[PDB]
Amino acid sequence: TQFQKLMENMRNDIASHPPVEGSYAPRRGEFCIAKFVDGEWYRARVEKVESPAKIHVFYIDYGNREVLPSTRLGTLSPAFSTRVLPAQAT
Amino acid sequence: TQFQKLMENMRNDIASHPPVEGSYAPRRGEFCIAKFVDGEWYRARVEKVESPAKIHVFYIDYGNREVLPSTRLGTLSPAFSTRVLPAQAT
Repeated sequence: TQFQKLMENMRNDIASHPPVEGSYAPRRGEFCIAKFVDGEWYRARVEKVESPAKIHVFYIDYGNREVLPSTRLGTLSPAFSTRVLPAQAT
Repeated sequence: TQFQKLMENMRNDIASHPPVEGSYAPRRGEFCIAKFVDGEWYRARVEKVESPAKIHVFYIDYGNREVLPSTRLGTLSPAFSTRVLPAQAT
């Protein structure tokens, strides 16, 4: 699937240009990458900023949510944006 | 039955404080509540995290497994934990 292909490409790119701590600042409505409980990165969207340790995100390709620290968020590179592949949730 | 009484009390409590999307994050070996195909909540344990939409759980009072999204999982309140009544799988 296009989703599986984007995830392979994105995760290879992230492993090659690992997010730098503090570089990405979450803002409501922005797309980003989020590191899920499995240790893997996923495309996400920031929904609410409660605290630096508590950012509410939506995993745009999988349809679920998580509250996680800023440290587990990074910049979504334009190569893997929703301009390239729309959100795949459902 | 002890099981019947705990389920009633647990479900009444869940209804008073429904799980909030994103609040509970699944991790292997943790207990949680899981919403089965009958629309009812059951005690469960996380066995494997495949993706945000695919969490492998074991229904600890019934002995079956299901793969379900994070949205259908919630925190198991201490009042209904295995410290209160052990896993009842037959």
